[PDB]
Amino acid sequence: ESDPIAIVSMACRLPGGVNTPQRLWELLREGGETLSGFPTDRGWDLARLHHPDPDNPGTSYVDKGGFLDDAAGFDAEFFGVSPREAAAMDPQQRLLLETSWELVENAGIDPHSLRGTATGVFLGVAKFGYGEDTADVEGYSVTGVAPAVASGRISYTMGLEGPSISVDTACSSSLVALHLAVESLRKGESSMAVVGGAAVMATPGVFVDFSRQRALAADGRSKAFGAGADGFGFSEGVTLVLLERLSEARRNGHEVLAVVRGSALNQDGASNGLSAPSGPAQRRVIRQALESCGLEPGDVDAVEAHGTGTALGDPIEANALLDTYGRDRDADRPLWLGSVKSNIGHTQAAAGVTGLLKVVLALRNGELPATLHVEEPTPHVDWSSGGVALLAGNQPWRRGERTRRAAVSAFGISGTNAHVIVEEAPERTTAHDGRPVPLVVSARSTAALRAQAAQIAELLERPDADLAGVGLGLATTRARHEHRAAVVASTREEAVRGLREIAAGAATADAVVEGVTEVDGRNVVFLFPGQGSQWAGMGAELLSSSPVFAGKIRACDESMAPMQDWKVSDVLRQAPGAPGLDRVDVVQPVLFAVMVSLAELWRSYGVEPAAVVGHSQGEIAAAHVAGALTLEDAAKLVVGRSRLMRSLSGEGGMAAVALGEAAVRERLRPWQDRLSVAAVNGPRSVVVSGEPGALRAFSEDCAAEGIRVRDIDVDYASHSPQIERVREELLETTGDIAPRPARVTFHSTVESRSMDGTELDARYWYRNLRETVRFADAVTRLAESGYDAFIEVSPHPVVVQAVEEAVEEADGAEDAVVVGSLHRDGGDLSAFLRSMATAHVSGVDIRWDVALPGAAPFALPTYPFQRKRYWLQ
Amino acid sequence: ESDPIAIVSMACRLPGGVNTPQRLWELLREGGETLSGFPTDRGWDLARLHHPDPDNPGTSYVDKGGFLDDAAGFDAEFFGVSPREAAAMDPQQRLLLETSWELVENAGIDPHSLRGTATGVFLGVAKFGYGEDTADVEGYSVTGVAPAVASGRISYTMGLEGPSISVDTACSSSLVALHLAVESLRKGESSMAVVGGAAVMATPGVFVDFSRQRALAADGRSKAFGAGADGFGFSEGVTLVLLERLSEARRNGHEVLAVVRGSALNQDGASNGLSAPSGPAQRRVIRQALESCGLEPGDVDAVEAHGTGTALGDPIEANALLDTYGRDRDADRPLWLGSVKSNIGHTQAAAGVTGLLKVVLALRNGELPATLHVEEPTPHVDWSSGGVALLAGNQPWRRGERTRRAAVSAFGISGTNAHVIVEEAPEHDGRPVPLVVSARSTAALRAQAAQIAELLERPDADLAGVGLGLATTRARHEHRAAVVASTREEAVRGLREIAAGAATADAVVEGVTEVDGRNVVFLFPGQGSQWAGMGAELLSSSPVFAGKIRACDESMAPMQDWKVSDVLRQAPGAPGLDRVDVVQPVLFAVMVSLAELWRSYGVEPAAVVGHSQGEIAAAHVAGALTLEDAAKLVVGRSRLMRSLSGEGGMAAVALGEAAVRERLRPWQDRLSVAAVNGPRSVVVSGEPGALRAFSEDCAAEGIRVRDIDVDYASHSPQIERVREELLETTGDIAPRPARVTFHSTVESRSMDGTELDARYWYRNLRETVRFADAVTRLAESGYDAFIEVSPHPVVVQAVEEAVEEADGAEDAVVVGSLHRDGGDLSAFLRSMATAHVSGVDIRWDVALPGAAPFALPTYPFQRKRYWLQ
Ligand SMILES: [Cl-]
Ligand SMILES: [Cl-]
Repeated sequence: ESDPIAIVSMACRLPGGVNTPQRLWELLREGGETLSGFPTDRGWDLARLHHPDPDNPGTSYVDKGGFLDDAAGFDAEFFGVSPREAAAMDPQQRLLLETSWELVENAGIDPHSLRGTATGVFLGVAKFGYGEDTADVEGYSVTGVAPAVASGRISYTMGLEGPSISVDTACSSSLVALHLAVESLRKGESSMAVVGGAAVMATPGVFVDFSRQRALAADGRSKAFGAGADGFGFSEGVTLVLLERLSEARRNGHEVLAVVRGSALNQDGASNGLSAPSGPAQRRVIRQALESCGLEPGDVDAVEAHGTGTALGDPIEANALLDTYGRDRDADRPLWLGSVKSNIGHTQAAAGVTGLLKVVLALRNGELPATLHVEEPTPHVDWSSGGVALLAGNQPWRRGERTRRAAVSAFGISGTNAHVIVEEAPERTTAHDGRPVPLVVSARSTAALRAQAAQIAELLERPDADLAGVGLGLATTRARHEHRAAVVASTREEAVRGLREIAAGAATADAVVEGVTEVDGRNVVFLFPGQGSQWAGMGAELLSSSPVFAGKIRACDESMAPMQDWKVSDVLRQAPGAPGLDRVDVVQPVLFAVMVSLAELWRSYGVEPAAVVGHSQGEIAAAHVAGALTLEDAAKLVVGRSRLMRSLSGEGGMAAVALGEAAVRERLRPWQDRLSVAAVNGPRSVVVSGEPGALRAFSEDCAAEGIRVRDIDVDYASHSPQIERVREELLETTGDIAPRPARVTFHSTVESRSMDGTELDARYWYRNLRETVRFADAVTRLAESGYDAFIEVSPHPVVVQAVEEAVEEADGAEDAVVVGSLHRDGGDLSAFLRSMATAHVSGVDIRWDVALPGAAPFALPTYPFQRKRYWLQ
Repeated sequence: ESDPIAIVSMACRLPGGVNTPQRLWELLREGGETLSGFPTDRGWDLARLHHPDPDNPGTSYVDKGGFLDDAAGFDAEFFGVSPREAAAMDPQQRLLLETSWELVENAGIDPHSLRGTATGVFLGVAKFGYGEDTADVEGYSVTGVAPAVASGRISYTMGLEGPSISVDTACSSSLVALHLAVESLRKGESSMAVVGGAAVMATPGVFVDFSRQRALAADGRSKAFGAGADGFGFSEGVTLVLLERLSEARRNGHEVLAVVRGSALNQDGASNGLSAPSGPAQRRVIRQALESCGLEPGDVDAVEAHGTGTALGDPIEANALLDTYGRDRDADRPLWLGSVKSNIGHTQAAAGVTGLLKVVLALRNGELPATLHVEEPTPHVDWSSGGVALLAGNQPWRRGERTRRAAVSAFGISGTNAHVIVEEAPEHDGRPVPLVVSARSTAALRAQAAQIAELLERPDADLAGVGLGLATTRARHEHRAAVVASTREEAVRGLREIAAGAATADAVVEGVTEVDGRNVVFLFPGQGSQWAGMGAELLSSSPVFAGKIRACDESMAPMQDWKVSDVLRQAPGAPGLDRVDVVQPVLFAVMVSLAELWRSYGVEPAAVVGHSQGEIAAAHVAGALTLEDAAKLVVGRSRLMRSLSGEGGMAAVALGEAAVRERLRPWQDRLSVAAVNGPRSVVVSGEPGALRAFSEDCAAEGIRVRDIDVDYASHSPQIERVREELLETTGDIAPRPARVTFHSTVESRSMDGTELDARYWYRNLRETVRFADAVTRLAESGYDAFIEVSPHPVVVQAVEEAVEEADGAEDAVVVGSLHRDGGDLSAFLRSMATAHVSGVDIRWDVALPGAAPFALPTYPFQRKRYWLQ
């Protein structure tokens, strides 16, 4: 067995529009062909290129061949490559960047997740003369055509760290690569491998050279094992497979298309010419392939041959099959023989791995396609004698009792031979609907995002299969790029409706969020506001749709039970008998629970705060979330404090003033029954606190002068001298709370610095209660020191504006996110998912798979490349 | 750790005439350089090519580089290449053909012994634009530049049958190549592997290219880890090593130069820029090397750096070292660091294996050579405190205490990296010496002789060593020559003589053969070849000979008084060669012993043939008769001819048979025609009166009849008179199926051993020896080499004559074995030489017991210019 290697993904660019393994299966299955005239768009002097006489120098006797449809197109911004470098790059490299991205995308892996891993690269490639003719301080022009860079550049671009090797063994290049990668894998030197070949003809060089030799079919058809075998027909290809040991695919959960069971390489040495095949040599590689995995010939159902259609090489190839595979035999199980080159020509370095594509595609589509141009088999072989049988039609090849196996052989003109044995993979709607599902798309440009939304738009309306799978597939399975957009939708018509809006550049729409970011992650600050953000709705829908949130609400009710007789879930529910949100000593606990429970919900989706900050009593919640306070000590505090506030009802009062701290401070000098400056929240937002009669007189006092003062709905003057008289009951009710080390940076709005959780004494909480809360300064200092994403953890965003203000004016922060979490006519799961989208799109990562337990990833289309023509004269 | 891969051999073409590993060592020892002007034989437009401002399109600001001496020169006939295919071959491919040839020869292997073997070939190569505008029904101009054909062509021409892979990883291609080879060896997919790389710049392209980026050292000196590091300095090289697993190299007796302990490959990944080096990546590749072979950093003594002499790459490289090998280190045994490129430049695809060559030569010579251009080490590194110490001067590095280990690192511009750990290897005559030389042309034989004569003057020399190595270590080609010498002075005389292009001393023989193998006939003549002293020096010498002689002496012991041993040494009062009853048994015993000598040396007859009594040694040699039975016969019929003396005579007539018969009718007392030996060679036998008359009628028509020194008349009618006792005396013989074909000259047909009855032996004695038309018949059924196994050659020209009048051989060879005053082993060797030199193969090692093979020079290629214009 030993640890057998899986084919985990595939990708191609082949002649005729075949830019997808699916499109190649459709070609094989309709039994079609992709020959076409020489390309009109590569600069070739087509008038002078053609001449019927082989011996005529400098010309080709064939004007048919297999060519890629737009070999010059390339998305260069996508690959961080400039217009000039692109121009200088061989198409072989450009198509490999595209193909290898497709290939990983195809295997259901976010490409970015291979960054830094021992992923390796093994390629067949050679120069065709793209460099040559027309004469770079960056040396784009040596690096753009070097075969060694074709490997390298895939690694550099994708961040891979395994071996990257380019191999030239001619028309076996890609099977040799496969063989090297298995070993690399077999021995742990590579964890996955990208394996293949590229061949894109820059010049008609190969046509002219081989016309000299009379080596080309006149038709341009590669008639494998047919009576007309005429010569080669050359084609272009860029084909790739992704390999991983079977054990490792399972453990990561990657779908396995097939299994490389074994393979062999050899050389046929002293043949009848450097040029010519060797039948003994072929018999030998075949036999050594079978033995290297423990198989006997009988175990193999089909061979996808080298089959070039060369008058001399087909008989040699077939007889060698007849001498190995054909020896034993049920006269009712012959070895099925065909070749891709009949469909799509000879793709040179991409030849052998293209052999694989067909094989793996036959495996998974349960049948063997026909080979073409075989109305009559070549007369130089005994066919109906011995057991090798051309695939004149397509045959069933279905999962049954008998294991399915088939082999690929490839044999270059330098004489190095490969033969790989492929085996079917071992054998293989888990709940869904109702419920919100986030759809996030991204792309490296505006045009790409619009396209990316539109192809997902059209996927979802294919009623086939649906909502959360596309959701999960989008989240765990595509890279997250700079341009992001997100739809929260619970119904597929809803979703396409909003992807369309995105595709259409028509921006807005309610549950549709768009954004742009250059960080792929940030330093997150959770901000816990004071009272003011409460609504009678608050946590209801959440309690019934979210186990994590009801989790904490339930824990809080548990911690608070000895301190009161009403319970938060009951107030959140508005049950008959619910205390109502009028009395501070109900509000402040309820809010603590809510704020603290949301913080929890955020952490569910992997958002961990690097710091917290809190406004007034909000610091208690902040403090519990950094973990400086157990839930019981937090509750003790929040309840002790507010029960007192409720005793002080009528004794004092508070107001917001549309003015700066200093102006307010000159204004308050005639008083002391009202040295407020309770709170400073921004330049035009300052709270003032003290005896009613000095407040009324001071506030009225600037209705003259037209300075805005709004009164805050509160029955007491906190952060003022009118607080001094509850100090003892407080330090009493609440001493020997036991504060601990903070897991998270706690920046205090009272002390105006980071505070070890150990300093969060009962005396500190008194100070909180007693002193001006320095809210704008806190936020400002945090933005000065690098923090990037400011998230208000409340029922309604009361401090967002204040945050946008403090960030705005602070050195270097025109790249920062401020977000709330719930609003008044919009608390509930999808509202919250909307906040997270809003945070996501400006750079904060969320683990969306939490919103989708049970869901299974839908296979998605690949990146929407935004191509431009690159090509030199 | 257990059975890693031995490097058993080394080969190179580097700049400055550096065409031999030891010349490479000469260079590292003297701390020399190979910088030179741009070559004037490659068709570059030198006048326009060079210009000091980097910005200027089309040009280089550098005018110096490392280049080969004869990049265009190739011996195409040697490799079976047509002068057309050759002009069209990338120099990279031609040099790879030559250096791979040398590599195997450097190993002490006959490169023909690898034909049909699983030897694999793993090379770094890339296209430099050889054909790209000169401007061919054979495909020579396509196959001639294909990177894949540079490996494939090695396998095609040497009959090698393992994987042959071309690999382009840029600057690390060779080390990648190495890694892949080691894997294929470790898993038994190849038995041996040729590994290395090739780089030959056909066009100034790289120079124009890396000028435009100011990447080139102004100077062109690759100042690795130097203060004044300036950029690359490019060079050409072709460099190979021969790998194989320790255990195989021990089985075949291949000398192990060093050991590839451990090895790893990785990638920069997403670093600072596609062609930029990554420190983190260098750290990880080092640590994977160490961890995959069970070593720890402190177990390594030296590092052969990628050391390109770039201002930006060296500190990165050195800090990686300083971060893995130095970190912990003893103050006292720090890591020695140097780079071959200080010496010879960046040789590109070949850079890695060339570093590797450096490392091994350093292993063989017990020292680490100095790195150059380090008067002041770069200050961007911190040599100050700890582990890394630049090889400012040569350092001793000898076998002994700790195992010696060094690493070679290599880092391509494509970001693929390589770190490989190399460890040290584990723990006369007075007599004649045969020296065989061979080559593919006569010019080349003269050169090979020439170069071996030079070898043999070096005080030291060792005749038998050079002999042992010429014989067991080199292909045997078409043109062949041989000297049989007992001293150095005389060997040199002989070779010099072959190299002079004319003339023979007896000790020297030349030949041209198109076979490397013959179908041998052993011929066993009769009375005539006897000479006093015959066996002697050979008894005292050659025990194979003495043993059979002794074996004959037992056999004959119940049958006579005298020892055959005694007759050769001429013992006081020993029988003497004047009477048949001695002469016959002695010749039986000598011929039979000589036949065991030839077989000693691996010459096994495919048929034997006999003249009259020589059919008895024939029949024993073939296995039809035991030694006892054959002795009964030889003694049996010798004894009846002493009792027939003076009764008859015998005489050669120089006339054809038919006409001899036409003259024999009036005397049927000579049903002579005793023997027919050729067209003017017939033997007559009978009553002495009758013979006198016939002779006197002969003389008198001017027909020459001489008389034979014999007193009896075998094959005559007089013999009917003794048939009696012959059968009584000679029955009880048990013929026995023979291993080897017995072509009878009595009956003229291959015979079947078991027909060799007493009654057949009587016919032998009575009927006429049809010797000519026996040999002609053998010659026509495709037998090819005729060895007269006798002590003087008595049928050789009769056999020559018979062979020329037979369709088939323009080309047979006929040699004898000894001569009258050339008995002795060195006479016998020059006899085998003569036969060898025409295609009979000989196990010559047999002549040099206990010798030790001596390193030789490689094939002296006869090169012509090939270049496209
Ligand atoms: Cl066979
Ligand atoms: Cl590290």
